Amino acid sequence: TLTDRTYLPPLEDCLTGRTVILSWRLVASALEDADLARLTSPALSTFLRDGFVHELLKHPARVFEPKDLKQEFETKTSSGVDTIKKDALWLADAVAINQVAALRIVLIEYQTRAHSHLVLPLSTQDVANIQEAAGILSLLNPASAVDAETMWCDFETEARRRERILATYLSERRSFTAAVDALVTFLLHSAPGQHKDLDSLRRALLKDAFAFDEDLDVPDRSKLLTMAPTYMNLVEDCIARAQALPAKLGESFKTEAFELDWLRTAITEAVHSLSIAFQALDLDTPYFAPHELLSEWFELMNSSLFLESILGFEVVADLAMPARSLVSAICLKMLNIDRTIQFLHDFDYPDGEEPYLLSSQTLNKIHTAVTNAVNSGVAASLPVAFAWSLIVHQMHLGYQERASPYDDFLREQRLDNDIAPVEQIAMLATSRGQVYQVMSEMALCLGTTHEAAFRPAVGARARLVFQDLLKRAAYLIPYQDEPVFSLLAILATGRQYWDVTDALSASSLNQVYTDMLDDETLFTQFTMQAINRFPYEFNPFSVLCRVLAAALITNKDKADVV
Amino acid sequence: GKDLAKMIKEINDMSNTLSKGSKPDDPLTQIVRVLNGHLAQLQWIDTNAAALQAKVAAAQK
Amino acid sequence: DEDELKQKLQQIDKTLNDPAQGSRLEELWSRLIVLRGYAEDLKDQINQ
Amino acid sequence: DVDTYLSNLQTKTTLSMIADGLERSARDFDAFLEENVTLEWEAQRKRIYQHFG
Amino acid sequence: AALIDSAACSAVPWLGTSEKILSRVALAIAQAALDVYESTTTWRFRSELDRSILVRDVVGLMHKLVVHAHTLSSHLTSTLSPAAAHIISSFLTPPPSASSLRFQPLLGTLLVALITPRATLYPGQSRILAERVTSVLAFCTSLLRAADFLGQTHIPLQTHLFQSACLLARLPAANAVYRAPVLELLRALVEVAGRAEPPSLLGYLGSHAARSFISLVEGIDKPFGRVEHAVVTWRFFAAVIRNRQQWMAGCLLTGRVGEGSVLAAAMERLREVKSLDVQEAVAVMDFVVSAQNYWPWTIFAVRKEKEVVDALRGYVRGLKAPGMVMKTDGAAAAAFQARIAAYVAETFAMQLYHMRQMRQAEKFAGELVADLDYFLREGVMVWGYNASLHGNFARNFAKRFPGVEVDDFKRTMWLPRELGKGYYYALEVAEQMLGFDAGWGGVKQSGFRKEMETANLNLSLVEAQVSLFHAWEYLLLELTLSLLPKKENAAFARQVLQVVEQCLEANQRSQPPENIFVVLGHARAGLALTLLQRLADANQLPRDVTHLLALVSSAIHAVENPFGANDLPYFRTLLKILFVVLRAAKQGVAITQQVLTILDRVVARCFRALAALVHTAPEDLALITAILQACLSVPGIEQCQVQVLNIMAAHDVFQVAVALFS
Repeated sequence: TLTDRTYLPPLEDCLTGRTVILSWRLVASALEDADLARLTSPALSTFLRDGFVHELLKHPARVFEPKDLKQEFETKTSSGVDTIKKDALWLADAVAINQVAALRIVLIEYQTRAHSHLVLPLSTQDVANIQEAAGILSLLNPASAVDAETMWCDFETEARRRERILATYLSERRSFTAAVDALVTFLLHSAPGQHKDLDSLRRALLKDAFAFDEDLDVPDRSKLLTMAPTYMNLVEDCIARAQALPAKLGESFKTEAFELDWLRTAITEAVHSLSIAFQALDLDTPYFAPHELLSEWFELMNSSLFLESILGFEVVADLAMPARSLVSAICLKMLNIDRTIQFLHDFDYPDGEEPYLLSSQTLNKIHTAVTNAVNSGVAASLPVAFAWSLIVHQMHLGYQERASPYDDFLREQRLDNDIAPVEQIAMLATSRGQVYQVMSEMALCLGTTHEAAFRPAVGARARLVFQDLLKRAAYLIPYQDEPVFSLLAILATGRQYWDVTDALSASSLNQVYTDMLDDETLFTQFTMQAINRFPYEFNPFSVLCRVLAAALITNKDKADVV
Repeated sequence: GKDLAKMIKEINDMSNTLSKGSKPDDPLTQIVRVLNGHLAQLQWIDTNAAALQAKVAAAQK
Repeated sequence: DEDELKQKLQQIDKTLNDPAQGSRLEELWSRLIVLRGYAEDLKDQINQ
Repeated sequence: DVDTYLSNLQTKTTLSMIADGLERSARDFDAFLEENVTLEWEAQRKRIYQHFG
Repeated sequence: AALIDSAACSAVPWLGTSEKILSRVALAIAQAALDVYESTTTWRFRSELDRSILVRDVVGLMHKLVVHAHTLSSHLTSTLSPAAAHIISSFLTPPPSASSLRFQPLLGTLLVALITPRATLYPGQSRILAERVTSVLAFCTSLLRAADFLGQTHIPLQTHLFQSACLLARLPAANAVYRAPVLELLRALVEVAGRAEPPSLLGYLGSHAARSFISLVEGIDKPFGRVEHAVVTWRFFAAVIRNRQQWMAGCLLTGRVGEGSVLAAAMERLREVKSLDVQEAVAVMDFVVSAQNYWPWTIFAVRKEKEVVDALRGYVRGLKAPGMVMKTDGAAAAAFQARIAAYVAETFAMQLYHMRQMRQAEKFAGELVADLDYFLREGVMVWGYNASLHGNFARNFAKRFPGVEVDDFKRTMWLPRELGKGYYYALEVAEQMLGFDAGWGGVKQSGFRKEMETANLNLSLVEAQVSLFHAWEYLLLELTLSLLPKKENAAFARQVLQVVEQCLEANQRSQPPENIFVVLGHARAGLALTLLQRLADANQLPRDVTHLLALVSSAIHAVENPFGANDLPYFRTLLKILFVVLRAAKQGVAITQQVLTILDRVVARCFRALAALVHTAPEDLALITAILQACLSVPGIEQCQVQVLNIMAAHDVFQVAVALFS
């Protein structure tokens, strides 16, 4: 009893305009800006409160999995419809999406023709007016500018219409990904002191989709923890489409601009999937993730070269840098260096989930993937490789004291007698502080400042893996200026003075900060040493005090620490 | 030109209907119109005659 | 002699393709519709 | 009907035409007062005509 | 910016300062900010985000400086007055040599915004660019309002603002957030184009671009349906229609009748006013009136073709609209309901005038007269001013704030006054100006904030009552001519007499202030004057002057006798009112004792005053003569002639009459 009425209203409303379908662009904008009115609007409220949208956002693959919905398509297109149906059929034949999704995208593009036309190059009269205003400032393109008549006559053509439809399809894919990501973010890390309507909507959406009830002493995370593989599997199709464009698509449309747009869309979709996975993982921080999923994920990354094949181009650097940072973040998250070391040193069973530590095959796969990544000569694998090297360095010693399953791994790839490869990898990673520099860059692209690529909460929860890595790595490599500047660039991110506000947020966002005063490893090694090295080493203590005073303004329990 | 004509027509419609709109078949708007015609023609005569008068000054060399 | 032709053409074309000149008509039309409604109302009022 | 309405229409705010009712009233009141004072003079003369007998 | 914000709080920590010092510092800061704004168009930044943040900051500073100067007209805004004045003189009438140096930054910002690609990542840069665009738009709006004020006939910035709107027409396509601010700016440009044909906007926008912008904006926030962006788009549409814009108005009303035009949705919203938010209903009705008064032939035609859905809803609203809504659940909704009723009455009156011009107003008027109950309840009666609480608040504010007065928070008419809690008192600034010391916040949401909000709501209600007064005045004036035949005379005469009595009672009861609202003297007298005029022309009065004349006599006694003062129109209209009243009485004993007061104390005193002043006068003397003539005709005087001989002989009027005759 889950229909697409609210999801895909009747075509008569879309055509007559009596009800504009809530495209994913508007939902993504409303979830990104956190607007109260829009989020509490009746239309969007009914759209999100529907179980159909919940099932769709919990299974995005089904939204574009190739299926045979000819009957539904014919029933919807029956009772300017001929052109709409023709475009929908052409898109469904070109791309593997279903006919319903193609029809919906075509309807959305039809309703959004005004924007697609206004985002086009301006006319000649406009360029003349701009030149008259100007009496630097040369962001025009008069060599290709044309009049409005020839711009409109070319807009109504068939090739241009199909190109605009494909561009709108890619934009709607990106908007759906961003919208579901922001929705998961707002539902998991909801900020306190929000309007009553927002809290009620959050509770309703949770109880309807994942049965996550705050009044229950133990909510049902099952349906929320099952969102990691749902996107880790879709990343496969994302990279497959990135490395190969649709074959059924006409060759005339496969131009340089179209290829670049497709690559950027695939990279954005992969980044959003990785972010959703990282969120679903950090939702359960202390417990381990199912090793059956990490095995396949590490095999995927091994095969794809950590998405370096699609990101190897020089025209996607702005999207590659954040993509590589998020890949490293999710790798360090699923690695759980902190919990892994706790288990290796404590030997007590967590009971939350079985880790990959009991499977030698997963260890072999991870080791060969790290080896291939380091041999390929890629920087994105620097922090992941370093971390893995540390883990192996702790497993070696664990074996020396016992001289059980991990022993199989340690003896399978000839890693028991010699420790040369991991040591050389760590040496190369620490040489010239390349690992620290790349970690600082990732934190900058995964921070809270305006330079960050994601929302403030996203970066706040992403810096946790790097902070834990520095925590467990601090007692191994000695205190030195490079790790300190790295941690400073991580925690502070390089924000300005006016980027400090007393806006109370969720405790989760403040976790990454309070951990400095919660865990003894990050308290007696960085904070105490930073205080002791003053005013001799002024920048670390100064930046630490600055970030602490900026983050603990509302925290009355730690307001007098600075 | 066409649009301008449409405009003028509409203006005429509004003025005529506003001034009188309970007998559009009446002799007033008739006299008005014919009399306007005469005005225009008289203007033409005046202007062109003035032009010819000006043209004679050239021969007065 | 083509230059002279396109010069004249450019001049007249430039004279036509102006914001103000084109705008005046549009402004005029609404400016007329105002009087249209006003007159029709005042007419209906004094339609006795 | 609509044709004649659009033909005899004037480009001007409607709230100004209805306002003319005030002017018209101010111009009618004068004649109305003159009729009052004439029917009054008349009445007076009548009552005098009934006083003499 | 922080220094200017701190100086804005001139109602207070500050040991070692003075007005002159702060004024000089503010002037220097303004000069430095203007120099930075003029020089930023030449620096080469490593990235665009730095220049964007700089432009945002300087624009926000200039906007906060401009708004603070015109938001109030008291001395509180004198510390930053030389600075605001400087910035305005430099951004409204700059020299022709450096005129483009101050405008190129805004053009470059708009260009960078209209050609920035859409990206799901980097939300910081996105929000910074959005705030920069909103600040630039607010600054443009502030400059336009400043130019509109102070009487600026030649605005050289309008030529550049037109070509900036040329880009702002496409800018919203990149981000929906810009849809409201952009429209606001456009509305302010149109307002400056009204009080100044204007430059054709279609020449700058373009046919295709203009049609695309219209098709994008015609749907008022359809996917969400918010109230703020709705009122914004309705005020924008009303302003665009009110001005000389004709191409855009036609394309927005017709839609290329109306099938996808703004009106097709405005009717859909009007047919659900019973449940729609009253706040948006006011803006919708304002748009309807703006489209009717300037483009009636289309709006009225479409409404008559679809009157079956609008007249029924109007009747429903009228019948179930109580008069005294304060006592019931709701205090701020009273002003909104009054404004909605006033707009509905105005629209009904306009359509009735159009129908009368078309000779089709009989049945509609006969059906509408049965819906005037809310008018009879809360129409001409403006006694809901409640001067008691206003005076109490004024005294309480003058006792706690000796330096700052309650009248100091009066708006300078810089921005269109909202019909909310900030109609007269500037609450948006007061919240940050008086919230520094204890007393503004108050326990349990008490103190001066709630009282100021209630006073603003009462003032908005009074304004809505005045609007309804004008609307019902026009409606009844046209109905008196419409309902000339001998039918429905009973209810008609009852309503007219009730209106006259309410007006005469309000003329005696507590009056509103003259500095806030318009003087009512001579504004509501001609209404009853013409009403009684037409009712006498119809000769359908119940000769019930025994009580109606008492209010007129009390008014004439308590008017201070301004026979020849500046209040000459008021005296003349009162004289005409009493003339028509005593004439109606003549058509009808207990009347003579009640009408001898005018013959003894009124006519003689006014005649003596006129004779003494004349040593203007002709018409007043003729009116007094007509009054006496029509008053000496009442039947009750033909027997009390004995009793009146002495009162008429006591003043010796014959001597002064013969003297003036000489």
